[PDB]
Amino acid sequence: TREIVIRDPYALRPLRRLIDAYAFRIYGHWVNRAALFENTPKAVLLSL
Amino acid sequence: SRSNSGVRLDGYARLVQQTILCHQNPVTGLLPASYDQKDAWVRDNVYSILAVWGLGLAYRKNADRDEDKAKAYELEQSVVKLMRGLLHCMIRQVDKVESFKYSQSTKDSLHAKYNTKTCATVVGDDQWGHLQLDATSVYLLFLAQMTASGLHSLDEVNFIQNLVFYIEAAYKTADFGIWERGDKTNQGISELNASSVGMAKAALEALLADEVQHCQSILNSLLPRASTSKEVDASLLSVVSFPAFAVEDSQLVELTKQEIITKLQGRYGCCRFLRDGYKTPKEDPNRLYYEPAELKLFENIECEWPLFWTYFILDGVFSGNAEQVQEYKEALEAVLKNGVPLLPELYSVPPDRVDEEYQNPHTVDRVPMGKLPHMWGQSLYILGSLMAEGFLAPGEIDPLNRRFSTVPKPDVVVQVSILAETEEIKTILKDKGIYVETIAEVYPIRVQPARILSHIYSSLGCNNRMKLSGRPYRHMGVLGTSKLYDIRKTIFTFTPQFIDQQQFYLALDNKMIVEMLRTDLSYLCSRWRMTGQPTITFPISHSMLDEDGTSLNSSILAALRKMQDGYFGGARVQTGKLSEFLTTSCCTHLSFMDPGSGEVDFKALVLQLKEQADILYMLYTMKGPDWTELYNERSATVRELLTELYGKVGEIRHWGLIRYISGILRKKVEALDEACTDLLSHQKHLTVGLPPEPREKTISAPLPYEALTQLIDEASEGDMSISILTQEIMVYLAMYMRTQPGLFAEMFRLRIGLIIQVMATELAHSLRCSAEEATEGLMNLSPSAMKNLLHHILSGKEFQGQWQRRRRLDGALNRVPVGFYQKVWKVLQKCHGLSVEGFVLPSSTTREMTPGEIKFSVHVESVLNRVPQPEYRQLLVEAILVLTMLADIEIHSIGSIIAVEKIVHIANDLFLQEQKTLGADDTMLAKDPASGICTLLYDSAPSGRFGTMTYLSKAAATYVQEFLPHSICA
Ligand SMILES: C/C=C(\C)CC/C=C(\C)CCC=C(C)C
Repeated sequence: TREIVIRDPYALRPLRRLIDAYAFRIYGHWVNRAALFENTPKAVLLSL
Repeated sequence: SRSNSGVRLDGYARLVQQTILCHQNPVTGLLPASYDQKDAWVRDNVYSILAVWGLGLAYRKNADRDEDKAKAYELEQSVVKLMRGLLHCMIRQVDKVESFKYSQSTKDSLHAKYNTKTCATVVGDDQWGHLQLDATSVYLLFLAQMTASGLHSLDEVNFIQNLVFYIEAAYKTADFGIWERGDKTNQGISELNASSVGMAKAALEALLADEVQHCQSILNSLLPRASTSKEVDASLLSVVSFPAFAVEDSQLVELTKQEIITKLQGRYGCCRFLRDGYKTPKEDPNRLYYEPAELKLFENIECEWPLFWTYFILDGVFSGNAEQVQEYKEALEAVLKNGVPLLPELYSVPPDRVDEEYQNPHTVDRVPMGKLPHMWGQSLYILGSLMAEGFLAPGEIDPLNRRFSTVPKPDVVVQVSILAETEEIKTILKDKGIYVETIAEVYPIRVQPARILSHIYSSLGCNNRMKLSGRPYRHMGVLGTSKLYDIRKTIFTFTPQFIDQQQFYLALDNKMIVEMLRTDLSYLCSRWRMTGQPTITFPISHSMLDEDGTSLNSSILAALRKMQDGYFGGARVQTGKLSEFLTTSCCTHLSFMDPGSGEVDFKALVLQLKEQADILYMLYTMKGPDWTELYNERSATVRELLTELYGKVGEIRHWGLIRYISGILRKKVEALDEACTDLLSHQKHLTVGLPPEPREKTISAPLPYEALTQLIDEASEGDMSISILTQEIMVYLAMYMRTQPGLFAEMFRLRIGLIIQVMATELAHSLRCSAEEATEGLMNLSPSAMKNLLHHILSGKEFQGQWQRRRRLDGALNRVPVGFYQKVWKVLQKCHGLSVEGFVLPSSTTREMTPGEIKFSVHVESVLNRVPQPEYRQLLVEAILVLTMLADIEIHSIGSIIAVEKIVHIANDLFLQEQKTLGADDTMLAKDPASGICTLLYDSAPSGRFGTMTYLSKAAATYVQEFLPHSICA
């Protein structure tokens, strides 16, 4: 429902699978394949 | 043979006589299209005589008695009469062949229609859109085939070779098409149809291989698509199959046939192309053109032509088959006069039944209209029947073995002769181990530059009696300058183009020459489909030696040693003396060559020049623009010392200077129109300047060298050192598309300015420096070093900040995802259009663009990819695809043109709030001085809870919330 896409698109599974697949279609020429994934906010990232 | 095979042959004789030969004019031999259309089309006449030629061949393979000889002779001479009549139709227009030879304009083309009673012209040039390279090419192809089958002045031979030059440049010539209406929109717009290109390739092969393989490049790039404004044309069967067989890729032929079957084939034939509307009940019969808004109307109700199923029987006979389903499905023939099949031209959805057919595709019982019988289709029907019933063989209709195109051709071994320019050079080459022969020793074989070869062909085809002036000066690529030539009984070998072209900085770099040689060898190993083995003459000049002169360049040695080893350039190479290569070479014989501030007074300001060589040059633009070929008052002019400066910096090889001097002296690459024509030959558009849109002038069609060069100059807006970069990068892209075209997949509009900017950025982060000092060190790159940068740009090879770099690399290369354009077609059905930077991609485009067109692609890439910044664009690309992603779950449609940038930005404002809270430095987020998008957003990965595409999903949902008040999502 729209509210879920606005709030947390990723958790909802069906949509995430779509998001991850779209990430690859666009960017799998750059491919652990994890580079195309960002689950850390850059702060916990740039923490070390 | 008269027991049970002569009676059926006589039955087919009655068929051809009562359908085709009854209408042949005894004066001219031409065939009128129908009772209403009394004119004679070139292509229709050529195709309609195929049944007569096949019958004559049948009759002859069994001609022993007189009567049978009489019938065979009558049929063969009817074919000869028709072709001769078409010849005098073309011969009367020798002034048009000559004019089209140099200026390939639609107003200077051979007419398609001719008066069937006088071989004259019926309508004016302006009145039919006469440019149809396929008609002239099919005429030439079947003239070659009929002659090779035994069917017989030199003046008409000269005319035929001038026609070879006429159809020679068909890979870069816009056409009105096989359907003589240009593009689908139907506004008389000349367009490049693969049908014409393939037919021209077949005609040239049957009858210079450089333009042949240029046509081959067009075919590979365009297929399975027909042209720019056509997803698929059923006329492509005339290229991937009988009669051209111009595609040697079996997979490509199968894919084109499958596309035709899946998209155009219906219950009553195959539609010519999607949204054709030639005889649909929705068109205006008395209106010649088509408004862009009525092309939708033609969808799913296009007229199905039985003519194309004759092509599907012909292939199936040419290639053995149980496609006896294409036959037995042609029960849709008019009369069972007496019982004559009378193959119709097309079937149209009955008018009342438009809605049912639209909705339920290929299902309504259509009516036959148009020509009856379609003689072009009827002749192919009779020929296919003949061939299928055993009265004919593929080898009789095709004595030139055009059918054997699809067979894999083995790699060719390019014999190369390395020739020393001088004997000292030969001595150096030997100290290093390459045993060669000097150009003097190779006598009586005479080595000449490729310019001489191009000039020699200008004397081929000349009869001044009918005012025909040879062949236009065309640059001979590696393919042309790889055969040996027998000119006046002495063998002439010609060095490749890239050696004699020493007028731009590319030739000074020996690595460049190595790279050009490698590209030429890679092109040769793949594109040589000629009798003989190709021979590249590679003379080692004095410029190819090192600084001392007692040693050879390392790069040139290494290349020569690899060639001696058999492999260089993806090609197997045999090196040896040129004398050994005579017996196994394409020794073609050229028989036409046989004889028979303050103080504005610039009085004394150049006195400062009389040693840094940079400053000496710098002053020289003040003294050029302010004071270029003007005097210096020391027996010297501004141009002279700039040339002296150019030579000095070439000797010192400080490449920044050479480039600048070249830039202010307006040095231009001679084979640059070839580079642009090659890049456009592969269905890739080009844009030439820095990225804001007006400067970046797009190149949609080939351009002559003067225009191309002039377009480059005005795209720099006077800012020097990019106008040379445009040419150099264009050349490099041409070489890389000739050698590694996979690198150029998912790329359709090469932005040279964005490419240059991304090379500067890469030189800034690799060999870390300022972006500016890097923009200046990009000048100081060797031409081969810059080509390497471009390779690495394309392939994405590396020598927390990564994702910004990628977003930049892909955006500058204008790389789109696979299926991206078709996905954009899908959202345009939902929304009323997309808006990027205020420019609108309206949904009305889909009403005249089928999703798979390379004309809709261009429409999209002109509204989206125009974005200056490299990354903003790649984000706008994501926001479109997340719009595509969420359009499926969304069940409704919105009446707004969606502004993608906002979705990008709304995601931007959603990037500050989330990252600040998860808790990140406020200064960690930095806005862009060009796009206003946080740098960390670019650095973010696509997927994830904090991925950039997820933010756009949280943005598009928060964007269409006010447009779509309610969203019953799936
Ligand atoms: C169900 C709602 C969403 C998944 C939010 C994102 C979708 C849109 C904002 C509209 C998409 C529809 C188009 C025609 C583009």
